[PDB]
Amino acid sequence: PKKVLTGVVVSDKMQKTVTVLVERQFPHPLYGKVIKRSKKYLAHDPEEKYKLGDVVEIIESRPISKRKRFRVLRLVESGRMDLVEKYLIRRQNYESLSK
Amino acid sequence: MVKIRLARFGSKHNPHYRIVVTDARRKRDGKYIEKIGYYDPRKTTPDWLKVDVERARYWLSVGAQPTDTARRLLRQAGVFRQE
Amino acid sequence: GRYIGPVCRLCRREGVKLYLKGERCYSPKCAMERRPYPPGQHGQKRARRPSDYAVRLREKQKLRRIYGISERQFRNLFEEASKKKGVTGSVFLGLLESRLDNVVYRLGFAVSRRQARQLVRHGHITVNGRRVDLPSYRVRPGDEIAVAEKSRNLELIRQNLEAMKGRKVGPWLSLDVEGMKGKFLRLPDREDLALPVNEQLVIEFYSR
Amino acid sequence: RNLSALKRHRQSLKRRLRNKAKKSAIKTLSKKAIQLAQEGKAEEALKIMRKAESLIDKAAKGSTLHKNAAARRKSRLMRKVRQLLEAAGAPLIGGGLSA
Amino acid sequence: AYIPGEGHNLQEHSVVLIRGGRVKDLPGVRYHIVRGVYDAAGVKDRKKSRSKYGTKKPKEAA
RNA sequence: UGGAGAGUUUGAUCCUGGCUCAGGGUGAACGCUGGCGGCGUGCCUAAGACAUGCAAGUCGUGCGGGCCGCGGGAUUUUACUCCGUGGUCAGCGGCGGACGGGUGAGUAACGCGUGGGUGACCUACCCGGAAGAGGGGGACAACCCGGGGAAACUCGGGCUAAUCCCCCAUGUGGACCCGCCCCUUGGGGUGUGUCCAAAGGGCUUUGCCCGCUUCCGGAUGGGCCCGCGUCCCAUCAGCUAGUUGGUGGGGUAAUGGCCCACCAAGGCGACGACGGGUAGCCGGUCUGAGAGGAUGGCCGGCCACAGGGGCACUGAGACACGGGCCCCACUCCUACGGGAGGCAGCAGUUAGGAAUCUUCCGCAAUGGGCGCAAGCCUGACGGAGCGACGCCGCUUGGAGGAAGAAGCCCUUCGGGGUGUAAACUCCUGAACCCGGGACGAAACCCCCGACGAGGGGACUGACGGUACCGGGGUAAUAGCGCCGGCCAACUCCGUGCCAGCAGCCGCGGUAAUACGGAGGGCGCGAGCGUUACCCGGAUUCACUGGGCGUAAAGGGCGUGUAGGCGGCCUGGGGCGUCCCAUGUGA
Ligand SMILES: NC[C@@H]1O[C@H](O[C@H]2[C@@H](O)[C@H](O[C@@H]3[C@@H](O)[C@H](N)C[C@H](N)[C@H]3O[C@H]3O[C@H](CO)[C@@H](O)[C@H](O)[C@H]3N)O[C@@H]2CO)[C@H](N)[C@@H](O)[C@@H]1O
Ligand SMILES: NC[C@@H]1O[C@H](O[C@H]2[C@@H](O)[C@H](O[C@@H]3[C@@H](O)[C@H](N)C[C@H](N)[C@H]3O[C@H]3O[C@H](CO)[C@@H](O)[C@H](O)[C@H]3N)O[C@@H]2CO)[C@H](N)[C@@H](O)[C@@H]1O
Ligand SMILES: NC[C@@H]1O[C@H](O[C@H]2[C@@H](O)[C@H](O[C@@H]3[C@@H](O)[C@H](N)C[C@H](N)[C@H]3O[C@H]3O[C@H](CO)[C@@H](O)[C@H](O)[C@H]3N)O[C@@H]2CO)[C@H](N)[C@@H](O)[C@@H]1O
Ligand SMILES: [Mg+2]
Ligand SMILES: [Mg+2]
Ligand SMILES: [Mg+2]
Ligand SMILES: [Mg+2]
Ligand SMILES: [Mg+2]
Ligand SMILES: [Mg+2]
Ligand SMILES: [Mg+2]
Ligand SMILES: [Mg+2]
Ligand SMILES: [Mg+2]
Ligand SMILES: [Mg+2]
Ligand SMILES: [Mg+2]
Ligand SMILES: [Mg+2]
Ligand SMILES: [Mg+2]
Ligand SMILES: [Mg+2]
Ligand SMILES: [Mg+2]
Ligand SMILES: [Mg+2]
Ligand SMILES: [Mg+2]
Ligand SMILES: [Mg+2]
Ligand SMILES: [Mg+2]
Ligand SMILES: [Mg+2]
Ligand SMILES: [Mg+2]
Ligand SMILES: [Mg+2]
Ligand SMILES: [Mg+2]
Ligand SMILES: [Mg+2]
Ligand SMILES: [Mg+2]
Ligand SMILES: [Mg+2]
Ligand SMILES: [Mg+2]
Ligand SMILES: [Mg+2]
Ligand SMILES: [Mg+2]
Ligand SMILES: [Mg+2]
Ligand SMILES: [Mg+2]
Ligand SMILES: [Mg+2]
Ligand SMILES: [Mg+2]
Ligand SMILES: [Mg+2]
Ligand SMILES: [Mg+2]
Ligand SMILES: [Mg+2]
Ligand SMILES: [Mg+2]
Ligand SMILES: [Mg+2]
Ligand SMILES: [Mg+2]
Ligand SMILES: [Mg+2]
Ligand SMILES: [Mg+2]
Ligand SMILES: [Mg+2]
Ligand SMILES: [Mg+2]
Ligand SMILES: [Mg+2]
Repeated sequence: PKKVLTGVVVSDKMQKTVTVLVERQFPHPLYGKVIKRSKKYLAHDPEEKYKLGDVVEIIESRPISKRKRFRVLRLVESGRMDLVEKYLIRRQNYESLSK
Repeated sequence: MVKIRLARFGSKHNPHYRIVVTDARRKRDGKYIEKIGYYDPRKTTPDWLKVDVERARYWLSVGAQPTDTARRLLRQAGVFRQE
Repeated sequence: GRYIGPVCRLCRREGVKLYLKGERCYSPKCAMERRPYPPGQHGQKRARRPSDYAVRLREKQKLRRIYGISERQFRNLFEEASKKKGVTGSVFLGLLESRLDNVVYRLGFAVSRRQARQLVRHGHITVNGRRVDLPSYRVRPGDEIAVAEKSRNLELIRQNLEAMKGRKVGPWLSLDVEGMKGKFLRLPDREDLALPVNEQLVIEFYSR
Repeated sequence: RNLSALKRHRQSLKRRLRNKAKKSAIKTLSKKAIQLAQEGKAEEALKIMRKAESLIDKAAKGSTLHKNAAARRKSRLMRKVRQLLEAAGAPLIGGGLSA
Repeated sequence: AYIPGEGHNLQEHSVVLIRGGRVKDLPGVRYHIVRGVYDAAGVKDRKKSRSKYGTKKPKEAA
């Protein structure tokens, strides 16, 4: 099975590409507590159809660029700008950790 | 070219082979593809040679040259005996 | 090599009378009937309350010295009994009593385990017809333990097989006295033996 | 100190030489063909193309160009030619292209 | 390094094997010399723990 | 079927708490000691440098020669020349040299593990199935003639064969462009157009054997991609300009910023980017009641490397340990112009080091390359050699044998110990001597049959005159540590805070069970101790399983971001969770 993941488009700045943040969760190997973790995937959108906020599925794919190995299978639901806020703030916090 | 051959197991002054299918290129005692039998040349035990002939037949069916002595053991288990 | 050295001398020390000489360690002396105290200059002086360790040590030295076996071989047997199913105390004794050298002595062919050892070593014994010179050999049940036809004429085998005229043999053994051959019908339960040894202490000794 | 299968070295140089030439031909003729097609060329653009197609399939017979490296080159070539032709007039002398 | 034993034969260019084992009463002494090796001769007249100290079996009643 | 704790802070107590020990382990080393065998195991350091021999070739059934012989002819004039045949040499050509063997330097990486993906691919030899091989032409080494160099080698000229190379034909088929169907990433099909095949050799010679061509399928082996997993430092916090994406090319077997032109402004980071450190990863191994901790040596699997750095050629496959080119360093030759070399293959030498083997035997077996076969090659391998280095097995005797020798040691002077131990008496009979004597080996091959199935036949053993069997036969090695407590084992002398012991507590200052010796005792035993390292104990990094009022530990207090956590009722989804079946876990 070509791996199908699902997450949230958090960038459309590139041409024919969307960035998709994808959550995965699981027990911690020692401490057992279920923990979330995530990862961004660059996904191929040949028709710049998908935009900021969309939940999409993402599918394992024949390579399209360096580090672009996924295509956008389908829209799951639109909207979710809340989740994009989540990401964008987490991102600007970074500048408040320097010297 | 894949081969039915013998792989050496057992021990010093205690030879025990495995009739085995494997790529030619592979070291003699290394990863094989399938064990399809075993052979104890000193017949220490009443059962000193055994061969899954259905499987042997299969591997010959897909072009596997036996060792001359791999095929002597196979012959014996009526691998090529017909009708 | 197995112990080799003074014997009815731990007959002493270990408190109890151990039967390591057979004929004499049996009759107005295992040296023990004359001097029932430890060897050496201090032997007869108020013994000190023994430490839990001392106790457990002693019991295992007792059991081991009885069978004449070495610490390494004794130890491996214990570890083997521990892996195996069932009361690990008896099992060990099961295994210890399955040594050919012992069976031979249990069967009367020798008067001592030590002497039984020599019989087995020097080819005088045969398991299931085929002969066998390994004291450690595991006699399993069913096995016939004969004397070597060639060896029969010997004064020593004669006497011992003749003094087995009257004698009775453990419940796990049988013995055609004339054919100079016995059998190993099954392995002994703890109850079958009357050893002066609480194995619960031995298992305990091998716990730290 | 004289390992006689540095004969293999000798051979390699001769085979090298042979391949090297076969490929140079294919280059210069392909270039020639595409060049002709730039000026919208009757037979001669195809006539050449047609020669070069042969020279390719030929090279692929042996070790030179084996496979579909062959197919690749033919593909790149008789695409390029047909495209550059239809910039300007008809595929005159029908030569090597499916009607 | 500490030179263990009854007495010794070590002088200024001696060449010796070191083994580790602090001495505890002597600060900054974290190793012992091994006796019986290279130019540290083993302890003479030593009947008992002879294999530390490195002195061969004597031969009068043996 | 699995879980032990002790010593040490005080005058004493409880608690905290560190330290230390008892246990298991080893590719070891060092000391004392050392009898046998079987099976394992053996440069941890200098991925230092290397003498010498050996380590990948094979095919005359692809081709033509040279050289040394022998035989028969054309010849009866001895010049020329035809054929056959024995050695031998390379050359052309093929297939192999990409495997097998070595190593762990680098690598924190789709390197490795694990599970997937390839509509993004390749695969020589092998097996199956469909179809072919008809004309014609060319060159280059060998060989011959000349030239340069000291040598390594090299330049020029001339002839020649092939299964070497090329052109035309046939096109079962296949390739490409365009189109059309089906299918959906570049997967099938189909129509014009174009383009692409081939090699011969052997015969116990009209029919077989080895090959050659194109195509489809299988088998094996691989490439690429992806999810997840994979050590330490945050006293490394910001990193990036082929950078991130795009369009069009190039390159590949194939995807891809792999590379290039142009365009856009992007990509990554506290869920730890960037940097530094350290390290081949794994199956496993050691430890542990387990959870966990440590580890990756043997063996198997993958990677990476072949004096250091780059590079491409050939080829199914290499950017190629024993192939090529260039640069660097080191060694050797040199007629000073130039060359030669690469043991991390097997042995072996030297250096370093606490320390790690024979310049052995054999292709008999297994496996591998070429060969129709015979065979040839094979330091892969099978064996043997050496090291108690480890594991297991075995010996140094067995039964009698005194109120109890002597010597040595205690003593309360009566006695006690070593001690059935010895001496001595029977008994057995490791070593050693005599005899027989292996299994491992039935195939390749030859004959019958048909070169298939089946049957018959012959050869073949390094280990080895070994294992094993039979006859004879000698009482025939014991050591090391420990005895204050933890911990099993106590006394006499010597010694006097000395000499010394010492794992921790601590012993020694004239009665020391603690030092040294004696006797005696305890423990293991061809070993026993030591040092070093891992886990254990250590519930002393605490998930299982700990703590923070005074023992170490609550941030000086707030506000609040990310994050973590979330009251009661109903319904939907089924991500976590649970269950069944199945693939995988070599
Ligand atoms: N010559 C002794 C030493 O050899 C060392 O180098 C050794 C290593 O390169 C390699 O030895 C390997 C070793 O790497 C690796 N860990 C495997 C195995 N342990 C050794 O094996 C090597 O030596 C043994 C005999 O000692 C041989 O039997 C073996 O075939 C050989 N490969 O081969 C060399 C020995 O063969 C060092 N160069 C240096 O200290 C010194 O040369
Ligand atoms: N698809 C995921 C996999 O990514 C891996 O690469 C990832 C990991 O290697 C790495 O991330 C992991 C992180 O996921 C995990 N939660 C923490 C871990 N420390 C990180 O690891 C990183 O740091 C460690 C330590 O410095 C290093 O080994 C290395 O630099 C890197 N792996 O960086 C990448 C993203 O996390 C695999 N190498 C690759 O096989 C595969 O692509
Ligand atoms: N140490 C005292 C205080 O602990 C406080 O928090 C802790 C306490 O409130 C409380 O801990 C309790 C303890 O109160 C009370 N004495 C009984 C209980 N054994 C402890 O419980 C804790 O420890 C046990 C294991 O021992 C665990 O199984 C349990 O889950 C855990 N809560 O729960 C917290 C768990 O640590 C504060 N951190 C602070 O006031 C201070 O640290
Ligand atoms: Mg006494
Ligand atoms: Mg060749
Ligand atoms: Mg205090
Ligand atoms: Mg005190
Ligand atoms: Mg404590
Ligand atoms: Mg050996
Ligand atoms: Mg030749
Ligand atoms: Mg290799
Ligand atoms: Mg090897
Ligand atoms: Mg790093
Ligand atoms: Mg395949
Ligand atoms: Mg021709
Ligand atoms: Mg010429
Ligand atoms: Mg050809
Ligand atoms: Mg057709
Ligand atoms: Mg043609
Ligand atoms: Mg492209
Ligand atoms: Mg490294
Ligand atoms: Mg624990
Ligand atoms: Mg690890
Ligand atoms: Mg290199
Ligand atoms: Mg090529
Ligand atoms: Mg390489
Ligand atoms: Mg080499
Ligand atoms: Mg040295
Ligand atoms: Mg061979
Ligand atoms: Mg062979
Ligand atoms: Mg006796
Ligand atoms: Mg006799
Ligand atoms: Mg005590
Ligand atoms: Mg001492
Ligand atoms: Mg005194
Ligand atoms: Mg002491
Ligand atoms: Mg003393
Ligand atoms: Mg032993
Ligand atoms: Mg712990
Ligand atoms: Mg806890
Ligand atoms: Mg605590
Ligand atoms: Mg405090
Ligand atoms: Mg406060
Ligand atoms: Mg608040
Ligand atoms: Mg919040
Ligand atoms: Mg809730
Ligand atoms: Mg679910």
